[PDB]
Amino acid sequence: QPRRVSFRGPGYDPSRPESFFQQSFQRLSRLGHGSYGEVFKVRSKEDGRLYAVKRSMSPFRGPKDRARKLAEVGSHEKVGQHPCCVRLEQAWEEGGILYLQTELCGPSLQQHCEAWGASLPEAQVWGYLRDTLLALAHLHSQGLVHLDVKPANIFLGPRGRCKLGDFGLLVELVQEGDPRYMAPELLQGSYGTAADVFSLGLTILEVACNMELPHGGEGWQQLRQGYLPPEFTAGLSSELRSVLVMMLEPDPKLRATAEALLALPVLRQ
Ligand SMILES: Cc1ccc(O)cc1-c1c(N)c(=O)[nH]c2cc(Cl)cnc12
Ligand SMILES: [Cl-]
Repeated sequence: QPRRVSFRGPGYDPSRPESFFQQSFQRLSRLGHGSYGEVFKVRSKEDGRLYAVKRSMSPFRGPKDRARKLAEVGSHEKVGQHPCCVRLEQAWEEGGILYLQTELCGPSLQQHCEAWGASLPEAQVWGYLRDTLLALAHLHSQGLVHLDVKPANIFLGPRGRCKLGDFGLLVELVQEGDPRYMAPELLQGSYGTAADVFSLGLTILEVACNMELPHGGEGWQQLRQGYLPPEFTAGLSSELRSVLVMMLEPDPKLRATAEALLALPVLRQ
């Protein structure tokens, strides 16, 4: 039977063998898949509304495997309702499989940039920067660190808005993060809310310049200093180059916070 998963303290007939997910949802399309599992766009058979549902691939190996997957629901609940964060509707487990039902969002910022095959227009980038900064400011005011800010985890909303999602790595002040967007202080085992600001800086640098970020090597080292590659950052404006330099400050003690960036004249919007 389905077990509701939470940390805040009709249609389904258990008589027949199909799982609750097959029984209560219309599989419209698969939005993504991987080692984690699958994500589907669904239409709920109870209200007709559209949602996105992510399910794990294989049953729980053990208690640690279960608590690891279930922690995403807890991390998602600690964030709470915010306009710039993907809203979790409900989560449950059945047959050792964990299901997460959220609101339906547009394509990810990674998909959006790949579809255009070029640098996003700078007015479009400022909106994505501000919206994700607002999301990080919401997380960081609660002592939460996302630790996986990247274009694949930023999802478009209507009229040029975007929302921050995938809170599976979120920690309250750790697993392996993406090295392309990793803040330098994480190498020494030092984490804080400043790590998300750096990852957002590399995220904006990727989408505004259409450059692939290095997984390692010297190019990875150069981005963790104060050095922007003049080959790719040539097209940026003065205001945008100024903001990225502050977000990419190597010293987390000196790196600007999300609240500080949002108070700047260009981002005060
Ligand atoms: C289902 C889900 C759960 C948690 C989360 O943090 C985000 C999503 C998600 C959405 N809410 C969405 O609209 N599209 C997606 C596309 C992919 Cl490939 C992956 N996850 C999602
Ligand atoms: Cl390296």
